[PDB]
Amino acid sequence: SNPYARGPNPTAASLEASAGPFTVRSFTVSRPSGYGAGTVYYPTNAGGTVGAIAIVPGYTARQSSINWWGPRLASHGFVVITIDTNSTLDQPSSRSSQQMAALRQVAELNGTSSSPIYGKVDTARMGVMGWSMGGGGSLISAANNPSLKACAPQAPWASSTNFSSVTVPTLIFACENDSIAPVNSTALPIYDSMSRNAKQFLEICGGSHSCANSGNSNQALIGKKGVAWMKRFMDNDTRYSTFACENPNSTRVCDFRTANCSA
Ligand SMILES: [Cl-]
Repeated sequence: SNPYARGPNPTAASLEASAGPFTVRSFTVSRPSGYGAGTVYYPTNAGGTVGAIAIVPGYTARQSSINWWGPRLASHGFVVITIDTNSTLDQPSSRSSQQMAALRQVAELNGTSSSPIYGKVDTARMGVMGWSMGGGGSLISAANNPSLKACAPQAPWASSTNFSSVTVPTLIFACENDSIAPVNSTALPIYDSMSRNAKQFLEICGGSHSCANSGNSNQALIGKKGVAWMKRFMDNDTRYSTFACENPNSTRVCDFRTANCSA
């Protein structure tokens, strides 16, 4: 019996819906430590400690670009911190540092009796997500910190595509028509570089660079996949093996690839 399993048995429908089982609240971090600003989203009623995920935007972008993930993930049983970077013009390595600073601060607040998330986090179970350079920053975080349980960047941008050292389970969301971080020269070579992990490549048909951002038209699919990946790998929750590993057989997806990921 898995000590990290939370919530009811999943269905496609429950994972495609606006929200999972748990009530979500949020708060602004009053004194961000090592990054620009943060919002923490958390379940009030998960039934046990949950893992933490830190989410970073792209170059020029702010929390609004990626924060639809906050309630979506938190409602399925995660503490989620969405950040602004110290500068909108921070590069990937800096973004990685800031992402891990955010995780650190979540751990601090877990141990702070006045915090809404006092005692709600399992600080041994953490994941990383982010858009574009924030996606590159997530992969750098995974490479440098292999104790992370999951990595799920979207439209990742990085000046080097070789992430062959990564042992963290990694789901790459790619946007087919991305002109900023082109699938063929960024997301795909990243994906292909990783031979040591569970990994997945999901390309959204016709997607611009912002295809997985807040307000996108594919929240059912993208949120199903993001939540299933985090549940399978952050919580070791094999109820989610099929959702995490399966080809979703969607006309919204124009390329699907996965490895070391059994349904
Ligand atoms: Cl970017």
